[PDB]
Amino acid sequence: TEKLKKITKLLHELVDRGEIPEELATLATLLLYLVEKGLISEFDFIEHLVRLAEKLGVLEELKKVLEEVGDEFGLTLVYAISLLKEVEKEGDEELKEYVKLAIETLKEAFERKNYALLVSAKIIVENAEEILKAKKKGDEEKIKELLQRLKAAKIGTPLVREVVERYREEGEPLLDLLLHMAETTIRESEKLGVDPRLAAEVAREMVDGVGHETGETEAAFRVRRELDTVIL
Amino acid sequence: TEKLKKITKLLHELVDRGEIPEELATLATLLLYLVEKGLISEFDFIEHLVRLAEKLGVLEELKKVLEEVGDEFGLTLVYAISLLKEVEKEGDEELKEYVKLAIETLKEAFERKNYALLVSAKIIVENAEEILKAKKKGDEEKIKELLQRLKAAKIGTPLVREVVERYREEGEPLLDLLLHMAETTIRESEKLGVDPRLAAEVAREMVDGVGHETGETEAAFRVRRELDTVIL
Amino acid sequence: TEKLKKITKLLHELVDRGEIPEELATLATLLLYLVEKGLISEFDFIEHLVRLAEKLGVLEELKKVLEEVGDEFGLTLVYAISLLKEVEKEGDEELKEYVKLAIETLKEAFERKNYALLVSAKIIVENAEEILKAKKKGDEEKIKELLQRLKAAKIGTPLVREVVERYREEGEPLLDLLLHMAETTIRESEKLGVDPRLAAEVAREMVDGVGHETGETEAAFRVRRELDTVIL
Amino acid sequence: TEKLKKITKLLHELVDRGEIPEELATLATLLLYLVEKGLISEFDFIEHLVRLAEKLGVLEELKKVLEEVGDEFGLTLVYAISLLKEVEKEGDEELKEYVKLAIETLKEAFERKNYALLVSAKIIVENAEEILKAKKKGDEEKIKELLQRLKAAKIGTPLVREVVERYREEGEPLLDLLLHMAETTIRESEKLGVDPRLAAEVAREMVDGVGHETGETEAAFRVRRELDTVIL
Ligand SMILES: [Zn+2]
Ligand SMILES: [Zn+2]
Ligand SMILES: [Zn+2]
Ligand SMILES: [Zn+2]
Ligand SMILES: [Zn+2]
Ligand SMILES: [Zn+2]
Ligand SMILES: [Zn+2]
Ligand SMILES: [Zn+2]
Repeated sequence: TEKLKKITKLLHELVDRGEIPEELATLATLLLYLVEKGLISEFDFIEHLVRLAEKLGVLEELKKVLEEVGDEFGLTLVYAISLLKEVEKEGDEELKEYVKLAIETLKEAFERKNYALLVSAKIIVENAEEILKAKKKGDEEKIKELLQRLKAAKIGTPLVREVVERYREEGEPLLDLLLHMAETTIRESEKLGVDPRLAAEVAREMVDGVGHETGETEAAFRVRRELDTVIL
Repeated sequence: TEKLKKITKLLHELVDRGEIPEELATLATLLLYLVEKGLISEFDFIEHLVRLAEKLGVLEELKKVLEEVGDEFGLTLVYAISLLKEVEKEGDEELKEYVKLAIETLKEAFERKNYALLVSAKIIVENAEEILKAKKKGDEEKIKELLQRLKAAKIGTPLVREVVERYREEGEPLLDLLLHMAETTIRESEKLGVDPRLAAEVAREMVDGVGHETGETEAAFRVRRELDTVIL
Repeated sequence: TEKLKKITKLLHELVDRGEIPEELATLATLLLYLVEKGLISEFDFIEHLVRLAEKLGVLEELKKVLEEVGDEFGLTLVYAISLLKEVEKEGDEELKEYVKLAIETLKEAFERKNYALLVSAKIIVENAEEILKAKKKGDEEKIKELLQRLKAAKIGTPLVREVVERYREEGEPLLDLLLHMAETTIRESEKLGVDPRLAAEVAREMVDGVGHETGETEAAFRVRRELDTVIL
Repeated sequence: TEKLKKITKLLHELVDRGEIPEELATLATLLLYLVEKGLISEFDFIEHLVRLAEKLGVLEELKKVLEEVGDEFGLTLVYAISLLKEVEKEGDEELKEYVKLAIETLKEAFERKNYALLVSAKIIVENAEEILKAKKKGDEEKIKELLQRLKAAKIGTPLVREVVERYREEGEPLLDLLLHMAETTIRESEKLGVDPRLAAEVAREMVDGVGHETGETEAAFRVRRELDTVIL
């Protein structure tokens, strides 16, 4: 709960010298008590903080605080909420589904700080953000490529969740499950008309995330090398 | 943090039976959590309490609570804030500087409950209060005498801070440093045209404060006797 | 300080038999006392020596001395200073920034003889020197390629500094950090319009430097192989 | 020799960024070698530094360096040299003798860092400086008083030197020698027409200096009390 304590401290400091109003600091204090009292989760803390920041239009200061404390989960949640609000302003359904899946995966990661679902959600949100940028830019090829990447991410997310879950206790050989997950992702992605290229790089990023989360990167390195040979 | 807990308890009790409004009690609770969570200092607690009391015009009840709990640091801070507000209403610069120095010394004392800077700040604030009383009374001799006392206090405050700091770890003989500080205060005060009288009593009060803070009063007693011989 | 002692000895010998004047040898003696007295750093020694050599126009003899003693840090500093002077004569801003970054990295390396920042500074200075040669030659394609290499070096320099710092005490698996740094360098370099080619070779040289500095080249060898597969 | 090393370091730093010229730093280096080689004394070091500073008109920077390092002997020597130069410009013989005695006592103190002769020299130089200020001010009473103080200092200086020397090894009871020295100073001073007042305060300052140097201030405190009773 050190990140939450630092966030509360920095929000006080900010509210002490002008900047954000007092309501956000009071909410930070109450939620910091409730968490570590064992009555809510960090996801509810961050969600309430982001909702109040959006209500008061002070989200930039909250972003700066989350960068200063050095939190990736909360920052990704902030980006997800802002992107969802912007898409709701736009009103496009496929990005609605994409961001809802990203938020659900973010919540599941927040439950236990599982880095792989964090990687998946990060991929989804950054590709969606690039989609919105290209919407005003007007480069259709790039938006189609980003939709291909997002389809690959949607296909892979249950697969990476399952791979991590099985490796947790079942005891298989990570590299074998990593290779099977990557091949399944490629096959299912090409079953949707998407090249076996950019989906390959999506699977590569997710393999890197699995290696980081599982604490074993040599197997992730080997699967990365085989995928690099495959794209050739 | 027992004083803070008692202050919070008494503020509840007061807000329960009419008297002060609820906002002050809620702030007391939040700050009592933040302190003893290790995120702010007692100075911020008291400063916020006094600011809200001034905003709601209920400062007298806060004064009564601080007397009931038996706190001198908080009470001195309350007097300093009220005197600063009154002087700001008046608009006189020298008392502005005097009260700002008093508040800074009060903060430094609050950092570790250092009794000597508390004595210095108490001297400054009481002489300033007497100055404001004599302003409406109209006795110029007394106001000049109080300005002399305040100049002596300003000269002595860095000296007493340094004496306490050196005695803390360096290991000199308190009485020697006390005598040197008193003589330096007298010399610098008479360099500003002020008698070697009332400045002598200011140095005597500060020597008493140093003796109380350092836990050794026999050396303070001896320096008091030598200063009493000096004023003769 | 053996290199400094040898430099002082060789400068005496040179000044004994004509060649350089006496002022440089006297400065060498004084700075050799000050260093190893613990009052200045080797960077100040070399900087003063180079400044005097430039003032007296005897820089070639200092270069020969630095080659004879077998010092790479001092020689790179000499090249950096000469290149900065030549660019100041030319008056081009981007190479100004490039050489200033190179000099700052050289100072940081000199602080503890960190080989990786030495590699980065060497890359920057040699590409800048090639830029100046092509300026009078007049081959625009080569100058654009060298600017691409310098942009890659600028992007990578904080990354390599951070990788070395983290590996020093944090305890990660070098190869993983090396791969992440290389991929980040490639992505950021292609975000600036630069191919993923020559930037790949820049990252390869920096990976080799990291392997040399960290005392572990097998991981550097593996990352080199993966980057060689990537460029395919 | 830590003070000398710090002085040399700070002089380099100053000469590095403009300010003082290089000759002073080179002299500092050479003298810092000679001292701690065991070939000259700190008095020669400071005297050469002050002479060069006066020659180059950079004495203020040397004063700042000596304050930063925290040296009282060197600073007093600087004041003595500057005051001697100013008096030589004026051309008055009695202050010539006064400052020459002060400089000789300063050298004797520098020989072994004897604090009592430092106090005596400090008294002489500050009273002489006040004499020069009053010369342009034109207050004859003050100049006569300062001459009385200087006569008391001249009378007392051999006495304090002898008292310290005897207490060093002979083994008498300091307080007895302190009282005898003070009484002899008062008697000899009143034999020259000077009140038994300001000479009493001169003897009091010298007694304080003896107490500081000898490492025993309780006897100095007692003699101070008896002298305070005497002036009554
Ligand atoms: Zn606050
Ligand atoms: Zn299998
Ligand atoms: Zn109640
Ligand atoms: Zn003393
Ligand atoms: Zn020779
Ligand atoms: Zn990794
Ligand atoms: Zn230098
Ligand atoms: Zn006797």
